[PDB]
Amino acid sequence: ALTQPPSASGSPGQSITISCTGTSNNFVSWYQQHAGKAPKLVIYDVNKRPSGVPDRFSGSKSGNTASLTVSGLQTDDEAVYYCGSLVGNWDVIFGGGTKLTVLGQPKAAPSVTLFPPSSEELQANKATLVCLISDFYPGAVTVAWKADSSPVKAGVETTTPSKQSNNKYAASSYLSLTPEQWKSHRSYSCQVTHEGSTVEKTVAPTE
Amino acid sequence: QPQLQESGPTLVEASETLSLTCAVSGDSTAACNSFWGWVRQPPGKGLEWVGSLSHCASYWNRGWTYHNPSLKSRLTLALDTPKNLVFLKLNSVTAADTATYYCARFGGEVLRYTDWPKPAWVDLWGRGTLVTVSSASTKGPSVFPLAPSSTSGGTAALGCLVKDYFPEPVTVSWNSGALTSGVHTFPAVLQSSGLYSLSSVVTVPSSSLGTQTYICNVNHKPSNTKVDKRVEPKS
Ligand SMILES: OC[C@H]1O[C@H](O[C@@H]2[C@@H](OC[C@H]3O[C@H](OC[C@H]4O[C@H](O)[C@@H](O)[C@@H](O[C@H]5O[C@H](CO)[C@@H](O)[C@H](O)[C@@H]5O[C@H]5O[C@H](CO)[C@@H](O)[C@H](O)[C@@H]5O[C@H]5O[C@H](CO)[C@@H](O)[C@H](O)[C@@H]5O)[C@@H]4O)[C@@H](O)[C@@H](O)[C@@H]3O)O[C@H](CO)[C@@H](O)[C@@H]2O)[C@@H](O)[C@@H](O)[C@@H]1O
Repeated sequence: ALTQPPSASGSPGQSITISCTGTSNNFVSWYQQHAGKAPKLVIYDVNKRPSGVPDRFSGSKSGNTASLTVSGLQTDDEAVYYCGSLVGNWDVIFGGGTKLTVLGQPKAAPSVTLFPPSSEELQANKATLVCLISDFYPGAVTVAWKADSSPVKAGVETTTPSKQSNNKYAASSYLSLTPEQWKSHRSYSCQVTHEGSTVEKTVAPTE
Repeated sequence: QPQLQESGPTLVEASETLSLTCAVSGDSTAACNSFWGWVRQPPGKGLEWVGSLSHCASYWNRGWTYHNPSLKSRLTLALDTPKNLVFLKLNSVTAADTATYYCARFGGEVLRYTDWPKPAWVDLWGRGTLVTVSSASTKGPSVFPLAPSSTSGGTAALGCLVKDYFPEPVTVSWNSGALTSGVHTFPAVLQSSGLYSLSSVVTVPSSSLGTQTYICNVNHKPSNTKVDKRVEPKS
């Protein structure tokens, strides 16, 4: 599989490189996807540009690592970038995508509020933990959940960050549990990773 | 420049068949320069290759058809070159098939090749069509309070959990629109049950929790439902 970092950022006019490991051949491509729009091919065959793609986009490859470089970032370059490749005889796979932010305001750490299941929802025989994340920039976070100290993967739904009225970003994440498993642990935690920082909030049924 | 335009149903019940048509303009599906196929993208996730095909035969076949191995047992691709149409058929859909489906033209070592053509990259994308897999019927939401504590430096977050409605959209206001500052309503999540949920949150001064009433107003026009839910501090 192809591995991309979740996000990267630079200021207008700077140069930035994002990488993609696992490319074992020269059938490498890169795609630009603006929010709400279809992807667009910007690099093919490691370093070829389709007609109309500015020369400030350039591709390269070293070992099993392909790289896309954008010289002189413009605000229009803000998008999610995917690497693609041929694998096996004739299969196509894509990387997980890198959210590239062109910095237009100070970076801001997120505020995290973790709501336990409401009494009303528990009386309807359901239990949902609500982790609300707000006031961060760039608009890219990783959310992980823990029961006591053990990581939890099943029952998690997370929204893509969307802009607030103050133009910072917010996101939400949900952990769906039965009332029994909510009562059976000592605590639950929502961990939000943003840039080089992780914020964790904890709730307990005995609160 | 060439254009790809998808069409077909955007709501498919679970276990049923998902069928999509793509109309190609400005290029020939009968020419041998490209493969034609599909890429999909679940909401909020990455790109996933579906497959592609070509009707340009070698001397030992009638064409080429490549499938994503995890979809092959359910997947059928087709071309109608006189009408310049690309087809997708996917049986027994589950929630994991909810995605934006993109019609796609593939390039690579296609016109000339050794051993077999290698369509490796998508050089032309359709606009995409979001197909939702859900057996749900129209259903109004259940609204639950996200109560504040009697939270962080003089201000308190509180909100509403809008659960298990169908279809979209739901709109949320606070205090019949009298409270807008510090309000944020989040995008909906499609749960594995086939129903949507979202949350709305507002930050207010903690000193107001005892004197000011906070009510979220949830409007679900598809079911002609409105819900006002009083959000009161925890006890
Ligand atoms: O990237 C795909 C796959 O690659 C790796 O897995 C290996 C792969 O090996 C396939 C095969 O390759 C080599 O043979 C090459 C070809 O030689 C001959 O011309 C002929 O035998 C070919 O057979 C095809 O054609 C005949 C007649 O035309 C058909 O009757 C027959 O069913 C074959 O048809 C398939 O292949 C053609 C292209 O060759 C397609 O156009 C056609 O639509 C059909 O494709 C379907 O089935 C494929 C599986 O066979 C599948 O990949 C497609 O997506 C589609 O569903 C012959 O192909 C030799 O090395 C030979 O020994 C190999 O078997 O597939 C094997 C099974 O998966 C696997 O064991 C090999 O290791 C892996 O990377 C894998 O993960 C990846 O998906």
